[PDB]
Amino acid sequence: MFTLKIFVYSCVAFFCSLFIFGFLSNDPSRNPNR
Amino acid sequence: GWFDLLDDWLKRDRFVFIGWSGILLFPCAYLALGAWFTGTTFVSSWYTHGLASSYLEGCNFLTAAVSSPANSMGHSLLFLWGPEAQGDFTRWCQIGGLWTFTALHGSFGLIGFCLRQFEIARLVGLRPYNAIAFSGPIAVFVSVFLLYPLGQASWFFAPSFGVAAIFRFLLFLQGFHNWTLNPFHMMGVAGILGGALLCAIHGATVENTLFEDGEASDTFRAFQSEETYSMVTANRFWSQIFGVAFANKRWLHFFLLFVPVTGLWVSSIGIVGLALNLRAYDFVSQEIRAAEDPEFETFYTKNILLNEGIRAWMAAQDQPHENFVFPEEVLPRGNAL
Amino acid sequence: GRSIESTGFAWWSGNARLINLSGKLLGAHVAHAGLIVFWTGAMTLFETSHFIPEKPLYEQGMILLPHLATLGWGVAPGGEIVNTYPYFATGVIHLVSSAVLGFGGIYHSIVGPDVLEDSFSFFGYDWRDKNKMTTILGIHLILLGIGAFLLVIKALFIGGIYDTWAPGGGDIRFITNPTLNPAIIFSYLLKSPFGGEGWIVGVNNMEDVIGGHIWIGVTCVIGGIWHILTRPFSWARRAFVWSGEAYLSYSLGALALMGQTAAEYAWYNNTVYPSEFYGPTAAEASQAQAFTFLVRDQRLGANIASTQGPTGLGKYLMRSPTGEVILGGETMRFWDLRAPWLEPLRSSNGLDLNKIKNDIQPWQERRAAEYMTHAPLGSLNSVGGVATEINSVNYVSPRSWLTTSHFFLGFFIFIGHLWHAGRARAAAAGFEKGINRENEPVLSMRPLD
Amino acid sequence: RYWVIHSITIPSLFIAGWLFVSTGLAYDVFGTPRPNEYFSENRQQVPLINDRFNAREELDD
Amino acid sequence: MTVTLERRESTSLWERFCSWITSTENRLYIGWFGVLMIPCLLTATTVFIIAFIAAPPVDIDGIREPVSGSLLYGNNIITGAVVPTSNAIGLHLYPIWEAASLDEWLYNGGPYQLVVLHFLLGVAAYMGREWELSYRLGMRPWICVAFSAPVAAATAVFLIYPIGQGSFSDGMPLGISGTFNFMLVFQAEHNILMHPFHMAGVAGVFGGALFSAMHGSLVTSSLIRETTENESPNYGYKLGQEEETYNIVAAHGYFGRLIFQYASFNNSRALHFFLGLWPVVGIWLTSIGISTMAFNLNGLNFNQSIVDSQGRVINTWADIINRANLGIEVMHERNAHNFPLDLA
Amino acid sequence: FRWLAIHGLAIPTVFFFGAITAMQFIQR
Amino acid sequence: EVAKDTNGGILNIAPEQLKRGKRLFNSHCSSCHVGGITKTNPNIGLDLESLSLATPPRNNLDALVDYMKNPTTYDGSESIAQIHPSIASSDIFPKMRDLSEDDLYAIAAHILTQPQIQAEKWGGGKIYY
Amino acid sequence: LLAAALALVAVVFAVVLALFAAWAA
Ligand code: CLA
Ligand code: CLA
Ligand code: CLA
Ligand code: CLA
Ligand SMILES: CCCCCCCCCCCCCCCC(=O)OC[C@H](COP(=O)(O)OC[C@@H](O)CO)OC(=O)CCCCCCCCCCCCCCC
Ligand SMILES: CC1=C(/C=C/C(C)=C/C=C/C(C)=C/C=C/C=C(C)/C=C/C=C(C)/C=C/C2=C(C)CCCC2(C)C)C(C)(C)CCC1
Ligand SMILES: CC1=C(/C=C/C(C)=C/C=C/C(C)=C/C=C/C=C(C)/C=C/C=C(C)/C=C/C2=C(C)CCCC2(C)C)C(C)(C)CCC1
Ligand SMILES: CC1=C(/C=C/C(C)=C/C=C/C(C)=C/C=C/C=C(C)/C=C/C=C(C)/C=C/C2=C(C)CCCC2(C)C)C(C)(C)CCC1
Ligand code: OEX
Ligand SMILES: [Cl-]
Ligand SMILES: [Fe+3]
Repeated sequence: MFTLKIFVYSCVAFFCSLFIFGFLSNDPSRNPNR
Repeated sequence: GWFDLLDDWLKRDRFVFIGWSGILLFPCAYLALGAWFTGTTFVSSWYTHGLASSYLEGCNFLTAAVSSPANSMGHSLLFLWGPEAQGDFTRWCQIGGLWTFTALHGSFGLIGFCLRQFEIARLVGLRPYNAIAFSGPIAVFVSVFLLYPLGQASWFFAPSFGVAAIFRFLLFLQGFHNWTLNPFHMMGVAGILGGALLCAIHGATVENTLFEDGEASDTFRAFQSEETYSMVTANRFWSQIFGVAFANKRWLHFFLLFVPVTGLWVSSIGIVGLALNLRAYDFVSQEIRAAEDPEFETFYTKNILLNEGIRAWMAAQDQPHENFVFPEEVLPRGNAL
Repeated sequence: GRSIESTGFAWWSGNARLINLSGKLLGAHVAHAGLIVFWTGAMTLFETSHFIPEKPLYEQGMILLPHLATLGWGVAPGGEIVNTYPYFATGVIHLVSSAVLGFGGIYHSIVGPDVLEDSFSFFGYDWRDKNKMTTILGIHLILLGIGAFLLVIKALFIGGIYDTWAPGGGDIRFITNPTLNPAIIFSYLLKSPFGGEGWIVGVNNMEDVIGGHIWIGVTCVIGGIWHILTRPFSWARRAFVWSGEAYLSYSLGALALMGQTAAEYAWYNNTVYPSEFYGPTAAEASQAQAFTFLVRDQRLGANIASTQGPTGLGKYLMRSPTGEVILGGETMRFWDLRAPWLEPLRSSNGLDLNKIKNDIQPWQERRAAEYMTHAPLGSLNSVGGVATEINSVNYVSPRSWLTTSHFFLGFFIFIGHLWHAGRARAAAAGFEKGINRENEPVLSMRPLD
Repeated sequence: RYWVIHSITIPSLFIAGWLFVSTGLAYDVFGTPRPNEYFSENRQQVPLINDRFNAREELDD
Repeated sequence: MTVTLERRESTSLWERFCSWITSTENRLYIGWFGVLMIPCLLTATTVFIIAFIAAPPVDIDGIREPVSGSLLYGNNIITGAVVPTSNAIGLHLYPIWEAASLDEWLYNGGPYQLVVLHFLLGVAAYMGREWELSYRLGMRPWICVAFSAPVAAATAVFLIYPIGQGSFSDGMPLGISGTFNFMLVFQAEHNILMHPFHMAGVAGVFGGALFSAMHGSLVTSSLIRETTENESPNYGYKLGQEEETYNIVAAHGYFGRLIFQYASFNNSRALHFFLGLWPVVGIWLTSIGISTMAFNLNGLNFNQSIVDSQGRVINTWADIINRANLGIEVMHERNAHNFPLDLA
Repeated sequence: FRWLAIHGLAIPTVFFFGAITAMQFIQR
Repeated sequence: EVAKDTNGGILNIAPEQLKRGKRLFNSHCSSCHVGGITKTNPNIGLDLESLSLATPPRNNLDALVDYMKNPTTYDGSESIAQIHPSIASSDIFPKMRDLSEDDLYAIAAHILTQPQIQAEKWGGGKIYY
Repeated sequence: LLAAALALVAVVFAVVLALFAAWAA
């Protein structure tokens, strides 16, 4: 049960980090008028 | 010619179009609407339901209505000159003649309006799809306000023209017919919710794929044979978002015609069914299983219990002519409550 | 410009004409603040005017007076409203100030200059000027910190605040030793919002409240100074949209979140929102019913700790999933409740059965009766009770009004956030007015399949 | 210019409705019970109509 | 130096990743919001399917009376559901790792909580994703607002109402019959039919369907003859064409003669804005209604509002609907209540 | 038909409005 | 048209008093006695039959006002002023501080006139809503 | 609860943070 918690925590932290740092990578520049 | 002159005059381009169809539509529409106002303002339902029903008595817009005739009247057309009221307008209102008045005049009114759609369509030179689409609502009115009571005991169990009254008709059909469990009604719900979905999503899509045809932020002013929005961009967007998108404007507009109209028709099938008490009330398998096995429970059985409650308690107040007497010991209920 | 031709916006979207007009915009803000303070004063005087001495606040439809009473004005031990004059004072002050802010608003809106960048340089700004914006932000942050310290000062030195957990029933108390321990405060911050946890809504003592405001005061002041004397880093400059509408959208998201949080505070918390003033919570009322009939039936000779209900669970007393002794029935869901009228009967392993058998006080029974009979349930036309109840009691708990209204507000404010954030992006990139017929992006893309 | 005849007829109709209620003529016309006419001294129950073809004689009682 | 910082970062690995994520060339767009959406919706979907088919009965009301919701336990499509978590748990977070075993988890209704949370997250992310693709394709960004209405509804019945009532056991069951149950109980305890916001919702969906059928019938009626007889008229339109496929003037004229001249729209942009606006506002209001009734600000109560001179109650339709409400109230969860007032 | 329709709707509307107001003051 | 005392005292009541009595009942009693069941104890309600079977029988105005002054158990064997709102305990029940003898008699008038006009509805419960 | 959770969370977060830091550079 603890290992499952570790797994899920790893996944959540992973995708959350990708989300946050992803949207910080100059997202307004990602448009067809650039 | 005489008829030709009549036609010429009736089909003149006025602020409000008339036509032959107008000959049928306007009187009946006027009388139905007016009867609703007249009833909801002055007429009571004390001698039919034992209920206050008008503004004069203290009802608000939500609780006021033109209630159904007394159960004893049966399926009487209840003419003002009928053998029940015998010309007496007061006794006519006390019996519930205003309900049959509103219902019949409303029906012929609907006929007249559909005929109006056909007539204007033919005069202008368009395809009569508006009228068909309107065959929808007609099916609802005919099945619910005419067929259902005609199948039942009397007009008494038809919906009363009013907000809270309609609410009563609803909870009645739930408690007595388990109307939510009926697949035809489910198709109806699919039709309506699907219709609203299509309306919203089409509106939003067109509004958000607009072409820049102006300099103002007010894109409304910037509006021809050229499309005002990008069909290709829309297609791309919904294809990458939802997996599937429209590609044919004609098919799109037909589709958002078809979904809601079909919904209405299906639910109408259902209602006819209920007119004969031919219900989708139970799942015999689960009833037998539950009868033999006191540990077996689904949301279906829970709702069956709910229906039983509804029926008892409201049965005593909703059908006063039956003289139902339920001692407080026979009323089904759970612990504490 | 005040026309469609001169601005591009219509009379509805009329307010967008003020985006680049510093003067008239400032006028709009000041006038609006004037409206806020106006309402505060007028409504406070209304509540003071309609108030009746020997009735609880929550029976009289008061939402402003409970705040002042919570702060400790005109309150006797137990939550008795004796002096209703300081309320009148605050109301009057707010009203008159509303006259001042109103005058300033009308002036800067109609009389004064449209652009504050010409005649002035300190009150003028370009939306695209990051430094100026962070400066203003810093100033207002420092102001907020000062306000937090105003609450802290009021509670530490000037009379104190109404403590419902006070040893002797609810009474005004000067917070001698506030909580400055980061472990505790920030323990609130990093805690789950779910049952039994409650995040920051689960604060149950004024020490932690006031200490928290000390921390938030220091944080706001230090942050204000930080933003006044610095410029945004590269990553923030790359990540954000720098325009008025964007800032508006940010503040909108923030205020939506805050709206939801406030609704939850009003609905679950009974420390910052004393039940003596705001009325009981749903949880508190349900527990109060269970308590009430536990007492009634125990007085009728039933051993409640052994009383088996229809289900097989305890009729009056059972266990929570983690072992604690709790009240039975549906209120098993509300076993996380903490109320000053019940905690006397609380032990290490939950409710103390011995104290339940022997030490239940009359005032506790009165509390339970009052609260279960003033549960936050009622109709839109203020008919008290469950939906099936008849017309007799004119009552809707202040908690319901506050929570529902602020959910409404927070919700629509979130909608506004989506709207303005989206339009901010589209206006920044340059296609908020439609697709360029000569530069349609899709046409320059390879088809999907 | 067209506000004269309307200033003579619209208030007239308004007052006419008012009088239609205040004089109690509405009650007599639509057979609507007055606040004191729901229950008499003889009947304490709801006066439902039971006879379809004899509703007049029944309503008279 | 203006608003957007127009700049790039030179074929870096992280930049390549950001490029692929934000690629408009993917068959299905996978933005950052999709980086949140895809895993959430996948977990939610898997657990939902598996549970709907094979999950053991769940003690929904915490009274040790498990309700069967899966197909392999005697349910069909109509009666099957994912039963809401136990009332003994309330609003407590109940992940699998907080249970002693998967069996316990299944008994207390963990699947429901998992599915609901993941679904709400993934659907919010779906909304954000709609915005995102709109931005990437140079569109106007307000489709996600339109979609914000349904998200609000889902959030209302799956999260807010459990919060106001203090238990996820009051959340709407993931199933047909369960949904009906939710509706009936809700009517009993909030009189939602007499709530003006629900009326607004009904106006939104009835009106939405009306305007859908109306717009559809009008445009279908005024289609320009581009096709042969007995052939599908849809073939008379080609994807990407610039020429309009129907006579807008003829439609506006028809509508103008149907009611009156000034009742009709001339601006198609205005018309479609209205089409988008009516149902979205309706649904917005109904969602708010569900949440605010989640804090027990119930529908209008006119029970025994009309009294006679002597002081006796004269019933109205509201009293009858109150009778039905009473039926549902007294009959629902027969073994759950020990005390006369239902406050939770 | 303009007169007939406009008055057909407006005349009873005013009549009824007066009536209902009068009802606002009817005591028990 | 109610009972003034146990000696058969009968006095008629005009609608002025019925109005004041209804208002004060709804203001001071009419939770619980929202409708004169008793939410905090449904075993002892304000229905006529229950009132008559009390000791002393609260079937009359004087007995009711006496109860509002000093309330007892259903058998009259013990005082319950520390639990039930009363003049004797208006110090802990502040809502009772603004009630005069006329007020008590008006409230009692209301309570006693209700079962004559509403019959089974008074003290009947949700059954008769 | 246990140190392992914080270890893993901070580990993944620091990894992606460094990736981003390189990108920002
Ligand atoms: C911090 C608050 C805030 C601020 C400063 C603004 C500011 C602005 N908004 Mg905005 N907005 C907000 C919150 C805010 N919004 C919220 C919460 C929503 C979601 C509902 C929106 C949704 C919104 C839209 C959809 C649009 C704007 C637009 C605009 C711009 C022009 C606004 C205008 O002329 O109003 C004009 C004001 C009116 C027409 C009055 C309408 C009143 C509403 C419909 C009724 C509200 C009911 C009310 C509570 C009480 C009922 C009345 C009853 C008592 C009789 C302006 C920059 C426009 C824009 O993008 O232009 C750039 C635009 O199209 N806003
Ligand atoms: C935070 C806001 C808030 C809250 C929680 C309350 C709460 C309360 N007020 Mg109060 N009030 C407020 C703001 C608020 N008020 C404001 C702004 C004013 C100035 C007009 C007043 C003036 C006022 C008076 C004068 C009185 C109260 C009273 C009361 C009490 C009873 C309320 C009642 O019957 O509501 C009635 C509720 C409604 C009518 C519902 C309103 C409908 C909403 C706005 C939706 C409609 C908007 C529409 C849907 C928007 C379209 C959406 C569009 C964007 C698409 C209660 C404690 C009464 C009391 O007992 O006080 C002693 C009283 O006499 N209030
Ligand atoms: C150093 C410069 C400075 C200072 C001191 C302020 C101060 C203020 N601004 Mg402001 N502003 C500035 C620069 C500054 N601004 C600039 C450069 C701009 C851009 C043009 C603006 C634009 C602006 C707008 C658009 C608005 C303000 C508002 C406000 C007021 C916030 C009231 C409130 O509720 O806060 C929170 C309040 C508290 C936490 C309570 C305590 C606050 C302190 C301790 C005292 C407050 C007393 C009173 C309100 C004014 C005295 C303040 C002064 C002695 C410092 C406050 C008086 C708002 C307002 O309503 O103005 C009246 C508003 O709408 N400002
Ligand atoms: C008044 C509010 C306010 C506002 C609007 C800003 C605005 C800003 N700050 Mg700032 N700041 C503030 C207060 C504020 N600050 C305070 C009070 C402090 C500390 C005293 C700081 C310290 C600070 C530093 C040190 C820096 C900024 C920076 C910035 C800029 C970048 C923002 C950013 O990327 O955020 C995004 C922020 C994050 C992703 C952080 C996440 C927050 C963590 C995870 C804690 C939250 C968890 C919490 C328990 C759960 C919240 C619940 C919620 C999620 C629902 C921006 C202009 C940066 C900048 O550009 O330099 C000037 C920068 O380097 N700020
Ligand atoms: C990560 C992203 C996840 C996205 C969510 C998944 C979305 C899945 C959508 C599937 C659509 C299937 C369409 C088939 C039919 C099909 O392929 O049509 C394709 C059709 C294309 O139309 P055209 O304009 O090309 O048609 C021109 C002529 O062929 C017309 O005759 O699309 C539409 O008509 C729009 C309506 C689709 C909307 C349909 C919604 C149905 C929802 C599913 C209902 C049942 C669910 C049961 C579950 C148990
Ligand atoms: C029955 C009958 C008849 C008929 C009669 C009539 C036809 C009547 C009419 C009547 C009418 C015709 C009436 C009317 C009425 C109206 C009204 C009553 C109105 C109201 C209104 C209101 C209420 C308003 C509302 C609103 C709107 C509109 C929107 C906005 C908001 C408001 C709210 C303002 C005859 C004799 C032939 C024969 C015998 C039988
Ligand atoms: C911009 C604009 C606007 C707005 C405006 C506004 C919003 C304004 C406001 C204003 C204001 C906001 C004002 C205020 C004022 C206030 C005042 C004026 C106050 C006064 C007070 C008093 C008078 C008091 C008295 C008293 C006392 C002293 C105490 C005791 C009691 C008594 C009452 C005696 C609009 C949209 C319309 C449009 C145009 C432009
Ligand atoms: C007074 C008090 C207290 C304390 C409190 C405190 C101390 C608080 C703090 C708080 C805080 C400290 C908060 C914070 C928050 C944060 C946030 C809320 C964040 C947000 C973020 C964002 C919004 C971002 C976004 C984004 C992304 C994610 C992507 C990229 C882009 C951007 C950047 C846009 C206590 C509890 C003791 C008690 C009660 C009272
Ligand atoms: O859990 Mn599902 O439903 Ca809301 O109310 Mn209380 O809890 Mn039970 O009863 Mn009725
Ligand atoms: Cl219970
Ligand atoms: Fe269209």
